[PDB]
Amino acid sequence: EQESVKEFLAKAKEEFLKKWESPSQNTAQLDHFDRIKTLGTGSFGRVMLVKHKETGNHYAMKILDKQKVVKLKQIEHTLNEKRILQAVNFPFLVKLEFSFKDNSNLYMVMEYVPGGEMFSHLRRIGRFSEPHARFYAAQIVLTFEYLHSLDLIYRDLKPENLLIDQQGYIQVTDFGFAKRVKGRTWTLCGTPEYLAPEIILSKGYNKAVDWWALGVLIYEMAAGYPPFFADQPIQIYEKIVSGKVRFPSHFSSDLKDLLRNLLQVDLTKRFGNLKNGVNDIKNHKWFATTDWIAIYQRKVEAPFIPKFKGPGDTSNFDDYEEEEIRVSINEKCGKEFTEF
Ligand SMILES: NC(=[NH2+])NCCC[C@@H](N)C(=O)O
Repeated sequence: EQESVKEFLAKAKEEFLKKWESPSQNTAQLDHFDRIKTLGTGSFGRVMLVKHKETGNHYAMKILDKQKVVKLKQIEHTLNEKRILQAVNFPFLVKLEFSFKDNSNLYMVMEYVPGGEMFSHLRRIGRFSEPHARFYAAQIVLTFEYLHSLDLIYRDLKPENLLIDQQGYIQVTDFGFAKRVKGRTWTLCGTPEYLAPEIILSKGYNKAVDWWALGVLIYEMAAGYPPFFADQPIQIYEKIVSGKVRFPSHFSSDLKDLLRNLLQVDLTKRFGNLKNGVNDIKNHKWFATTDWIAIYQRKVEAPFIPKFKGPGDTSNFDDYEEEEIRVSINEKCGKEFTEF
């Protein structure tokens, strides 16, 4: 690798480690914000569009219910998410602006990206052309090069987690499964269609799972559906571990070749996990037209710009029941979340 890349990544790691070792805490409070709209909801939390009452800036506020986090066994994961997000800095990662907790909830206040999820755009249009898929894939390749160099594994790549910004570039959101790992890790987590075989088979796994997931993502972007699909998870897992994948005839030969090397069941033979690391991907013929520096610098004109009216427009997000943000009179789960 060129010394310029080595020095970039060394500085990136220095800056990450300083924040990793001394995390920010308690940098706003709930009554600094007005609530606008629920943007998404899950088993233990929600994401809400909020507006800061003094600056007028809009943010996406992820709210996690402490009692549900404990019950759903996500304590370490929620601490990972916040500690990682407050320490990273890369063009294609959403910025954490504030964090805090109260008696009931944990809060992560991130930049609001009004263009919505890639998943919505993909499902609207059907499939992305190879140039369009490649533009997005290049951003993920660079983002994983950054994260992996910091000893971070992402573990939840999928179009739902890739927001499209005002310039048409990606912002990765949702660090709920991200973790700093030297060596191997063991937790069963992810999304069924995107799980690598070694996760399914309960092995000690490494950053190779992210490169597998990139193969799934590229396939899904270019086909419009994922490579391993079935009605129930166990049927999906059987397909994943089988070593078989079928490609649409419209895929280029170069795309198929790259995908066979990312969707390689044997992790010791998978692109991104060989001696040349990320460079086996960056140098693959499917990426021959990619100017990696221009992508990093956001100098490539994007395939499309989402339609939205301004920084508070919610049109690219869907509608959910609006529920209270209740804060108990009594502190819950204080010990578990001391470091947050
Ligand atoms: N494939 C993908 N990006 N995410 C999983 C989607 C599962 C289900 N909503 C569906 O098939 O619509």
